[PDB]
Amino acid sequence: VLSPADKTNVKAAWGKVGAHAGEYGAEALERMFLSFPTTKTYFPHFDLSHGSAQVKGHGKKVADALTNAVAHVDDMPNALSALSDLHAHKLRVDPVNFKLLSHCLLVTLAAHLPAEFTPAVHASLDKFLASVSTVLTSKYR
Amino acid sequence: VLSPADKTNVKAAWGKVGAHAGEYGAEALERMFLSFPTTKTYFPHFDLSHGSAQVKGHGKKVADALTNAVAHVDDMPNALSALSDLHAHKLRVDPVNFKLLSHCLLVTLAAHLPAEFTPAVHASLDKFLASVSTVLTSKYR
Amino acid sequence: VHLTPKEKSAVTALWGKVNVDEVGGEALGRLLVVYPWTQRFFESFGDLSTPDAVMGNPKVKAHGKKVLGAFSDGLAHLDNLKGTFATLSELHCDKLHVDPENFRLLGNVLVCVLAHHFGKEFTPPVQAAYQKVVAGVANALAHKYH
Amino acid sequence: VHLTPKEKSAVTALWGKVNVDEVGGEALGRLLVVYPWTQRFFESFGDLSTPDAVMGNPKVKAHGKKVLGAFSDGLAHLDNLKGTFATLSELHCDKLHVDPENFRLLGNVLVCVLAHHFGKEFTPPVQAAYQKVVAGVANALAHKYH
Ligand code: HEM
Ligand code: HEM
Ligand code: HEM
Ligand code: HEM
Repeated sequence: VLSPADKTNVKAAWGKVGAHAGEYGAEALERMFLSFPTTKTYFPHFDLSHGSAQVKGHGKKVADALTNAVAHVDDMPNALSALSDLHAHKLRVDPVNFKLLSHCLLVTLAAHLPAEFTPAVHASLDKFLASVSTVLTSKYR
Repeated sequence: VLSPADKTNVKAAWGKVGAHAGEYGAEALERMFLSFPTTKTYFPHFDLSHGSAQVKGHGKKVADALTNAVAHVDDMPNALSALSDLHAHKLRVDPVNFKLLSHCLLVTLAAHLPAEFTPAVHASLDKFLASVSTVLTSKYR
Repeated sequence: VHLTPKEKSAVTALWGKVNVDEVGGEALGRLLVVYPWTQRFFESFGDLSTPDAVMGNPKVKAHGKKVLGAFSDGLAHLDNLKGTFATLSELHCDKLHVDPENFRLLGNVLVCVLAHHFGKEFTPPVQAAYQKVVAGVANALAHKYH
Repeated sequence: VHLTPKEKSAVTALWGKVNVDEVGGEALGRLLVVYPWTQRFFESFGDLSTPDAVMGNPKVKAHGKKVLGAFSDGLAHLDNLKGTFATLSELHCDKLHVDPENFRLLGNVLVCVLAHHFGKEFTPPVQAAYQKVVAGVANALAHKYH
């Protein structure tokens, strides 16, 4: 469960991302594809090379979904229900892969927001991304 | 999320356990200790040998907690809140270990209830134990 | 992986009783039912819409027989699992890109199927020996990731 | 594990800039804060009640320096990580019984600490090279379980 301090920390850290939201999402995806090449197979219709407009556009979608989760942090199963259906049913994304993308999002935030990425905020962000991941893997049937 | 069919399947399978509830819980613990010896370190005040009265008594506690979860399957975070505090805060049980005990509970049920352990019911029981595990690991702070 | 002689005995004795035409398909079918994301790798197998459809699918039974054959092969080479699974490692890791966590899952599903078939005969010490085996197989199949 | 020459270059170049007195403690401290069950193994370290308490704890900083030393040692022996970590494997697996998933977690926390310290210099390809390294180290430390 996310504590009051966790929600405060996540809101503050994500608040600093700003107009870079889409950019950081794209960077996290690139980090994931390079570090964990098994994840690439979900995107055969994507060119995954650096500077790919498709990865850039998809990073904005990922960031917008995370922003929605932050904005509705007390109601995340409902807020992310459509995305949960998509990832579990249609796409059949292996649950392990959410841990991989979550780690790459943490790395991306650490690389860009050194003042925000304190040990406490690192912990809050990890719990938040794990909570998001729990919702997105909740619909395997 | 547990579907209506999942809840029906779990209730039916667990209904067949009966007066063997405590016994099967003790057997699952023994299976876990022998198969995954890292888990033994949580119980230094226990004699973990076969026929141990302490493992027998603890198996009944595990079974009673699972029975409580079945009986309150739509309200499991609340029903298991005290047990979540215990396992995460006080005992600091590694989240990996819940996957190990859940697997050993499935093996125990498979070994005792061949008619009940259909592929569909196996799936429902796995989702149920994963849900229980999610609640019991929800309180790391 | 190192099994004691008692464990080796327990493992080999039970395996001789295994129905090699059916147990692999039951394990692969249950993997597909219990962990539905694994169906992503078996689109060409046809009807996987229900558990009954999966378990009765002739391609699932046929492919399961090959999987079980590989486990049998590993049981005969417990001291060289890496060499035994080299080609399958290249297939599952380099060609298919299956996350290795799923190797662990299929092994544990196999252990459930053995428990289902053998009942009280699948004692806790027999299980513990089989857990060593399926862990060894998973690690060997994952070698190309290491 | 096999790094390309470009990856080896990227890894060694960054590691030379690492503050070896601090980075290990930051990684171990963050492990204890982010994954609080790991505190179970460090009861003798005293005050771990708050993140500040953990990060400022002299025993955490001291033990972190030894951990980082072991990573440094692994970086010098990428082609023989098993031998390099044999004694530590026996300690962490046979004596301590730490679940090997936590070896993976500490490696990923280290990668986060490197990203924190180096910023844009910790590029996606540099990260990918470090992920190979920390995976190799975790697998080697886990050998006694295999
Ligand atoms: C923090 C976790 C994640 C978030 C917030 C997220 C968010 C999203 C969003 C917003 C979309 C677009 C939905 C739409 O356009 O209808 C999407 C699509 C998709 N996601 Fe994710 N996702 C996450 C994790 C993952 C992971 C781990 C994988 C696989 C490794 C994955 C694979 C995909 C794929 C393949 C698509 C479809 C792309 C396409 O066909 O254009 N997602 N995701
Ligand atoms: C299905 C998952 C689990 C259930 C339902 C469960 C249930 C319980 C219950 C009912 C108790 C007794 C509570 C009390 O007396 O106040 C307990 C205690 C305990 N549990 Fe679990 N547990 C689970 C998983 C685990 C795992 C995976 C571990 C470690 C590997 C673990 C380690 C312990 C320990 C060490 C105690 C305290 C024993 C003592 O000091 O007497 N539990 N659990
Ligand atoms: C211990 C674990 C496993 C063993 C022993 C195993 C064994 C095998 C064997 C013997 C084959 C046939 C290779 C051939 O025709 O020469 C095969 C093929 C295949 N496996 Fe597995 N497997 C395992 C895990 C998995 C998992 C977990 C997945 C996916 C979730 C998977 C996906 C596939 C696919 C898609 C093929 C067909 C490849 C092709 O025909 O080109 N395997 N495996
Ligand atoms: C890549 C992962 C790891 C590395 C490289 C590593 C390295 C080390 C080193 C160098 C030592 C000092 C050994 C000595 O004094 O000779 C040590 C001790 C220790 N480690 Fe780790 N470690 C890792 C993961 C872990 C984890 C995840 C835990 C627990 C969550 C852990 C628990 C301990 C404990 C309790 C000791 C003290 C043992 C003693 O003094 O008797 N280690 N480790």
